[PDB]
Amino acid sequence: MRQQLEMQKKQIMMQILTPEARSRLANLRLTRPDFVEQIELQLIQLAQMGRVRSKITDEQLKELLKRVAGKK
Repeated sequence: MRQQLEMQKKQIMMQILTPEARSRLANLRLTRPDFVEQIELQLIQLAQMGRVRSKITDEQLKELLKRVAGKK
């Protein structure tokens, strides 16, 4: 029960997903709403996918932060 049952998560880790990436998004949710909203769209679609699409890593997410985050 569980663990072996499919488990759609580690599969992403093998493509470009880091424990920090997931925790990052949840972490940023309290910082900027912009990052999560846009990233979520691409993030939710990428991770939920099961072929060759994995959620963006904290590294790429960060760069995405500058992307999503307006100017200052």
